[PDB]
Amino acid sequence: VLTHRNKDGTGVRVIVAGTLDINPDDDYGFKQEIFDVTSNGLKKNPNWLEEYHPKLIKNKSGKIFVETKFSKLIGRPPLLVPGMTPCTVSPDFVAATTNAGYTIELAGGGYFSAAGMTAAIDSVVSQIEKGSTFGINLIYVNPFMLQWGIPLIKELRSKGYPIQFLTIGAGVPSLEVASEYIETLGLKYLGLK
Amino acid sequence: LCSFITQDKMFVSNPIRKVFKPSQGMVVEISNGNTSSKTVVTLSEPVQGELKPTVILKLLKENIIQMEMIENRTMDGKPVSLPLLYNFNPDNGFAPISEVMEDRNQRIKEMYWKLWIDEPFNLDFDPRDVIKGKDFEITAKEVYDFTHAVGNNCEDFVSRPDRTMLAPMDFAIVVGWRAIIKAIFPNTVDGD
Amino acid sequence: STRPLTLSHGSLEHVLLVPTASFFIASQLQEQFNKILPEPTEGFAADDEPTTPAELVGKFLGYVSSLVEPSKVGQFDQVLNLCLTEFENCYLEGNDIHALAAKLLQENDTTLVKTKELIKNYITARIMAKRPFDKKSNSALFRAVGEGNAQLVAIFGGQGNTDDYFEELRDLYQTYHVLVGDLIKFSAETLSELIRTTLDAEKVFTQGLNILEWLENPSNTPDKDYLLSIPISCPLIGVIQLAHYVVTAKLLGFTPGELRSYLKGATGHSQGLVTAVAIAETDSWESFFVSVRKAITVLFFIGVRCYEAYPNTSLPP
Amino acid sequence: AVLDSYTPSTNEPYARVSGDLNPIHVSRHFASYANLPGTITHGMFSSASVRALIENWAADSVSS
Repeated sequence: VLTHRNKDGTGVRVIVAGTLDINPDDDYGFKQEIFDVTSNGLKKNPNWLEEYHPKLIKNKSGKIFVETKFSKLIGRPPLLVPGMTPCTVSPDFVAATTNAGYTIELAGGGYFSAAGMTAAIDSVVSQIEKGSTFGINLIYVNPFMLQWGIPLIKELRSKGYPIQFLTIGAGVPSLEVASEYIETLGLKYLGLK
Repeated sequence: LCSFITQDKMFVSNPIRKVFKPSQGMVVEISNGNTSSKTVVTLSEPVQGELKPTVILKLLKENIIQMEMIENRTMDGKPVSLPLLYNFNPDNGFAPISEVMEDRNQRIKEMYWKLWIDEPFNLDFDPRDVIKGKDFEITAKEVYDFTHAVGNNCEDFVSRPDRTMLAPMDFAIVVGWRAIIKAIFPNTVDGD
Repeated sequence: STRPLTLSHGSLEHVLLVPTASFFIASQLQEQFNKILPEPTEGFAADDEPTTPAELVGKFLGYVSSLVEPSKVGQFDQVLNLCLTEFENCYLEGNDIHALAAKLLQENDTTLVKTKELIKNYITARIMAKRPFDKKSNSALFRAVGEGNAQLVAIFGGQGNTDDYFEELRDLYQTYHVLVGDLIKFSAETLSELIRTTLDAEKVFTQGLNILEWLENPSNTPDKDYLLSIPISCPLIGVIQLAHYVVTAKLLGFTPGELRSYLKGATGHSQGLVTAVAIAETDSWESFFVSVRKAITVLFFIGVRCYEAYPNTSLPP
Repeated sequence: AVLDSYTPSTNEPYARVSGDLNPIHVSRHFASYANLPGTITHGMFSSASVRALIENWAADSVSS
């Protein structure tokens, strides 16, 4: 185990040969692997360099993309303008940035009621192209915004709004609070800070 | 595999994915799978006992996915079909498939018309104009069929010796159905 | 060669003398059997519990039978045939199981349900032990009718004698399966045909006529209300009657016609007339089935056509 | 009175008599495309089915 924690990310996989126990992490392996017949006896630890190697890849229109776990999902460059209050509040700039083909988070910080943000989200949509998308940044330390916001988001997705991810700033929700966001809101992915 | 479709900036759940969701009895036959432009997946389900084509998925000219949605139980036994059209576009990796909206309600209306209305497909009525139906003679057996269909064992509707057969007030719907339903069809009353 | 073995329940024993190349498999059965027996209680007076030594032997007799086939040879064919002979020789004084059942009712611990059990067991056992019912039996009635101090007349029943007619068909199918299985299945199938064969017969059988199904899974049997309406109740009643004829014939050691010969004549009441006619047309087993076809294919048409003529309608509550 | 009713095994029987060939009630793939719980029973059936109950028990089976 000592040598294992020395090597971790490099694809070496230590097996403790003298103890038949169980590792909750599969960090390493115990006496069993040395003898197992199933493909269950051939485990390997991950090499991050290989596993998470950046790559390039081509559109049919022949665009090039920096292929990573992220962009592979989102279908755009692995780069984003994070939600920012003064800056990302403007529907104009979130449109422009998203129209330039990049992921941007509409700042919750600048809105104070479902109605006022509904105003912007609809402005953003008016300026963004067909089939395009953006996201919303809400603050945990602001239980008021979080109270008209989460609903406004869910009510909006139900109507089929192009807002397909939520990021939460200022803190990480608890398991039951997060689980709520995930299953309740119709979101493609959730962003934690 | 694409989870979502597009409709005018709005994102719907993928209808193709929906319609092909597994279940005992359905059978999918992909033909010419290895060459893209010619592939034709075909869904066949048990319809009134025997198996039959329900859905037909292929490409058309100019990158247009088509989901032929087929109804086998029709007015004349000759299957009718709803042409659902989807724009495929590889430049939007995230939402390649979007639905051709221009005239979507019209296609759905046209198929309902063939199933309900024994007339020519004309959606040019004034919603304010009276709709005349058709004359309708109540056969003794149309009544037997209807009563037994809804399960109405009233003796007033069963042929008995020395009594004329009566028709259930329910039967009014059988007579007026075509005159009534026509009323939701005009173009000025555009509905899905 | 004999080596003791006890069939056991509560305070009820039955000692069983066992052959040599046998007491092995015999004891094995004895043990497995002992497991299934519900716990003894207050003179074994429960519903699963054998009342008497006789009933118990029938129990074990039926358990062993459950593990045999007539087609392929088994390893218990040895033991079964032996327990048969010891049950016969020990508990039947030569008469019929039915005579024993009556004795067990009258004298011993009365249970109609247990009686039926005992009977199911013996007939069932015997037939699966490749040991049929072909040898004229000493029915004191049939002996005396045969001599001349008696004469028989077959009378056949009609519709409306019972609320639950279909029940009688169950008890028949369930109890004497080894004797009647043929024509139940034969009828169930031949009626199924009449319905394809016929134009709009299908419309009359609103809930279908899967007789075999309803028999197997009581759960699936339609209402008394469905079962009682003529199109299905006429044919079925007849099958019940035919079925009874057969248990009487088969169990006497007679052919259908041999039974019929002892009769001064026959007659039915209402719809029972049909089977009486058809019964007298009867000769040999091979030929018995066309006779059945005639009978039930008449009843079927009586049922289907008379229903169509005047079908029941809602009673003003 | 409180009465027990049942919807039909299939919807084809009602569709045939009534002229409502709406696939929603008969073809699973249409029902599923419209996002319904299944092949919904004809609302019209329930109308005539319940009515029959009212007719029987409230009017003493006097159609009139």
